[PDB]
Amino acid sequence: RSRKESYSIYVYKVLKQVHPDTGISSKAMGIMNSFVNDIFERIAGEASRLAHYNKRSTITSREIQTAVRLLLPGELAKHAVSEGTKAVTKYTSA
Amino acid sequence: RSRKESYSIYVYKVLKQVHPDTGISSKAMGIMNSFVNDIFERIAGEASRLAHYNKRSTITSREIQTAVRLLLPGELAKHAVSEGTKAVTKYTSA
Amino acid sequence: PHRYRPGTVALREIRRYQKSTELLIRKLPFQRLVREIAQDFKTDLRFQSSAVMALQEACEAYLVGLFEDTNLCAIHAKRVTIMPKDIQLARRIRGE
Amino acid sequence: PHRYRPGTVALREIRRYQKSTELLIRKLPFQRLVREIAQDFKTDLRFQSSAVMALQEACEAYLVGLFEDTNLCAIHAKRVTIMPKDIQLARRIRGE
Amino acid sequence: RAKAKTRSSRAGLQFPVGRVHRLLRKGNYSERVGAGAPVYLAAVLEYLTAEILELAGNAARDNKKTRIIPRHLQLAIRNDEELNKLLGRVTIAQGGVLPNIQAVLLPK
Amino acid sequence: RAKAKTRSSRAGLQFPVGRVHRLLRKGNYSERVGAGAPVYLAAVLEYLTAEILELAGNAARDNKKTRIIPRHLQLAIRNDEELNKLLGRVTIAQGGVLPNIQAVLLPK
Amino acid sequence: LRDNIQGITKPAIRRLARRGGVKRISGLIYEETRGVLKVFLENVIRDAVTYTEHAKRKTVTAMDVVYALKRQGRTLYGFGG
Amino acid sequence: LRDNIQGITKPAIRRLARRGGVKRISGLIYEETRGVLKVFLENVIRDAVTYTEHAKRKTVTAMDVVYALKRQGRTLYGFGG
DNA sequence: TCCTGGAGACTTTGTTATGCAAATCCGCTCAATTGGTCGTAGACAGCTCTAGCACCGCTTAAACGCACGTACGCGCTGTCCCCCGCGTTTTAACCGCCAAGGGGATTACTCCCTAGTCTCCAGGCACGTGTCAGATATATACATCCTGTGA
DNA sequence: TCACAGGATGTATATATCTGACACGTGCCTGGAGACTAGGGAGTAATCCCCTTGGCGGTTAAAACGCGGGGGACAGCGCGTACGTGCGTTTAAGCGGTGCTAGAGCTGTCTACGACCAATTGAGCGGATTTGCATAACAAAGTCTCCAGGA
Repeated sequence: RSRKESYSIYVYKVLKQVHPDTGISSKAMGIMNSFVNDIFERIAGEASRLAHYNKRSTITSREIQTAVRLLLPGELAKHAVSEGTKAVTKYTSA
Repeated sequence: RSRKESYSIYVYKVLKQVHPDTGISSKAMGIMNSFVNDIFERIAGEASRLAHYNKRSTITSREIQTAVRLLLPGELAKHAVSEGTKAVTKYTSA
Repeated sequence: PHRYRPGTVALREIRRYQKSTELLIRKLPFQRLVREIAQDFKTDLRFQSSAVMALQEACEAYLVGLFEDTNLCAIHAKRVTIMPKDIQLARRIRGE
Repeated sequence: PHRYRPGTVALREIRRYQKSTELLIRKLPFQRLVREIAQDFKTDLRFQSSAVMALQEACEAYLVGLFEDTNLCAIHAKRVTIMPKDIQLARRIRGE
Repeated sequence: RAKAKTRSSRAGLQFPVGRVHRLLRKGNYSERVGAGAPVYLAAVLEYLTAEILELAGNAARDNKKTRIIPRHLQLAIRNDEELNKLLGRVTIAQGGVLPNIQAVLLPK
Repeated sequence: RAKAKTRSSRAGLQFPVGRVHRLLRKGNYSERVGAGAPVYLAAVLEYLTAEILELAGNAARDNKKTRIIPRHLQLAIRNDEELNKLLGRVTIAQGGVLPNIQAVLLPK
Repeated sequence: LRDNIQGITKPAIRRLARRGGVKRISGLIYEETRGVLKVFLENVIRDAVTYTEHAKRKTVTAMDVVYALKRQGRTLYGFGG
Repeated sequence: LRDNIQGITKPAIRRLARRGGVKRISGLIYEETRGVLKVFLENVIRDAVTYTEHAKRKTVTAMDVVYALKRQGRTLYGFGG
């Protein structure tokens, strides 16, 4: 039989970090999967164009960072940037 | 020296085949260039996704044809489809 | 005898329906409307049960949002009752 | 003496401004506004002359469309004079 | 050796084909581009291009001109219901607006 | 021979990194994807995910449940204007609406 | 079949209006509302069918509807996509 | 730079309104109009500057403005695109 | 005038037992990681040159500000008829059930269509040169609209 | 009330003029086109079996209908002021220069960077049990309307 990919595992985990005693319906999960896919596409889409306009072949953390700012509200953008900045900084050191 | 590409040559000719006695200002030409690029990107963008949705790598005359309909109003769409059909039918037949 | 006056009940219905999530429309009538329209583009079409549900929710969401704007237009004209023209104004403002 | 009546002049102005294509907002005032805003984000920022014009045309197009919708809102309320309310209503209907 | 020619000639088109093939290929629109894809699209762009220019030329003559300017393009687009959709949100430099005066504002 | 190890662990993330890297490679976004690219992105998606779920969990609590349902997501999102905007065009299946009644309609 | 536009009954229209915060409805709304609904459906269905035909299929799926809705400036969550 | 928002003078506001078909303007419009203009302009500038920074430059070009406008459903023709 | 207070109806709070949707466990691939290589986009330094910034002086169109009068916006009143709320009656929608087979999803082969390659040359580009449609200033003639007398 | 005159006003039409923005010409260089191979993507046929369509009977809310009466929609009228018109007086925006240089744009070189391949294997998937949350039923307690008189 064929196999599928989704984010239901990771969404479940995150819920625990914020609310360790809270579960989630399959429908709410269906919503969360659409959410993640939507945001992913937007960032990847915008980042693609930044590379296009600046004549680059490679998407780096920068195009993503810039794309994030153009897509997110200022407050969310800041927290998102801080987390991304670290993930990359650390990954490099790790 | 560096170089550029535009559609100013082709736009000019098309006018002549319609109104042989008229010309085009530099701005009207600049506008027509933005117009061509805009429509081009939409069709190419949508055609890309149709292939993606249907798990395919190659864009053919059909992904474009479908994209044309989704993007154009029904009246323009069919005229465009007729012309597209011929250009390809002929090309492959010649 | 006992009863409520006009305006009292209407407010309650607003409260309740805003609160709930389910469909406010009937299903079999809707399914058929979808098909009656669909056949105009192509005969012998079929639908998945999830396809129809997706259409219903999109339709209700659309109309509910429209009614909010319609209601505001009526208020702007110092009214409570909504008229067809209040709908038309809102739509046109939105470029429809 | 001789005079034109209230509203008669305004109509001629409406026609002319709809008809002509030149910018209505003065250039230097506009350019300065662009920078006055931009500096709040970044100092030592510069603009090409074509960039400033691009901004200006977009700005006028936006306000002109806004005013048309504003005008309709006032008409819907049986008025000729536009008020801040009519601006706000039109925008809100568009989810701004 | 066969003599080389442009594909736009073969397809009976005025718009370039080899270039479109390339443009579709790049910008990462797809991994691959079929042989008939660029041809189909060039024809589509050509059709739409002709319609705008034709209408604008008439708009130019309404002003007794022998030349098309941005304004004429504006009028062509707006008077045509379909173009006013496809390009419904396009802002055109120095386009101006249609002479739309609401009846209720007229004197009486 | 080192033991194979998930990149997500290195970055301290819960979301997958290697998969994101792949998704970035395809979808025809670019020819190439940088090493830190999927890492940065995974962190962002995870962050936003947490914000919705946290508010949703609070909304669920307010309705005295131990579980999140689509409705709680709806209310949680709107109660945060930053997300209301990001998702200002998203229809939530069974989201319902906010209980807003205009003051002018109230009895008095 | 036929006449399923009348299938959108009055009470249904009222209830939809109520979520919108509408308290009071004139007698002419019902017909205007139906015309509006129909246009919405025609546009969404037509696009969904187009996707279905492209894929050379007969049954319209949730994804066909979701894609059709999306591009009209409206993204639907929970049905996949 | 300060108070160049007042640089958008009454006549300018009037004329823009006139092009929109507005005949008659209340005295409170002028202040409201400026607020709305500003938000529109500011948002566009911000996106354009963001693009400028990404490109690591100081001078904003027309294309940065075009992209800034575009994504808001504002395709602009005549300045390149 | 308005304020009980009471009668009434409707929503919320607290029990209670039950069903199935969600949480967790088990076993099986195949996508993620390791660990090498290869070729090249991206970073950098450097230099040339264009376009933006700053300043100056002068003309004058456009922006201020004032004063007079008027259509407009607003509040208030008074009919009247359209929409609400209620009870009685009829209709069609759900729910659970069962049967048939059409079409969606799957694998397994085949080839032919397209990526990728070298070589060649002419179509499109930048940059000059020539011209004539459109812009300027001006006079001229034609519509239109405001206020006045006189029916 | 109503039309018409005409007076002033503003807009449209014809002419001459001239200038700079277009149309067209020349020479030059990549980029598009022949002619070529090699290899996986897409097309085809064959198969399974999941899901939709269709029909049935019975139960029950949910729509239809009609009645009666009050609330809001609408039209008309009066008040006063907030705007519009037009004059005279300030002001600062264009216009056409001038000169400086900071930064954009292109060249040339060298490097670490990500793509690619092949081998190995554990994270994630589907599917099978488990059990506790949410559901529905039921009775009581609390909250919110709407009169009928009275202080």
